[PDB]
Amino acid sequence: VQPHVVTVLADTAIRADNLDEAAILEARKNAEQLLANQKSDLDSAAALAALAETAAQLETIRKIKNRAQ
Amino acid sequence: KDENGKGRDVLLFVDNIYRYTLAGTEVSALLGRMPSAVGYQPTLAEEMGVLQERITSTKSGSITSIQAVYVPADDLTDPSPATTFAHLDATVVLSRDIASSGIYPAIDPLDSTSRQ
Repeated sequence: VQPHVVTVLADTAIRADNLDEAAILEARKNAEQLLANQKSDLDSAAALAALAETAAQLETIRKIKNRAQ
Repeated sequence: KDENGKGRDVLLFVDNIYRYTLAGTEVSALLGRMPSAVGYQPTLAEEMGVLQERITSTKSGSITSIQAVYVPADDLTDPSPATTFAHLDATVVLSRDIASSGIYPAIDPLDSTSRQ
């Protein structure tokens, strides 16, 4: 506190009336948790898969390039 | 026959055996023969073999055959390279890209084989 500015460096605080509002902080907690699930659920599923099939069967083409018969 | 013994070995070296097949091709049509699966002559294998079998080493004498084989359009599986192919113990093929990569000799490590 200063005669003109006061502040609190919060270890953890929530705009709330009581610890009963713990039912509210977990809402954002699990929200970000769900997002953390989502980032993987897309990342590997999109990137790893499609890129896996990309280079997969290309060889049989590159070997038959100059085929005259 | 060697003087008092079996003959000295034979060093044989041939350039562009494929040109033989090409020469046959040049007239194959003019013989009234219909074209083979490609413009090649359908006789191809026979005149190939009669050539090839005259190269084996016998009880008398030994012949060392070296043959450079042109590859049309770098197509290893044109009829002529494939058909020729079954008459050699040692296989040595060059790859255009590897030479384009600057290496000499440009011998493919992969395809080139030897029955030994």
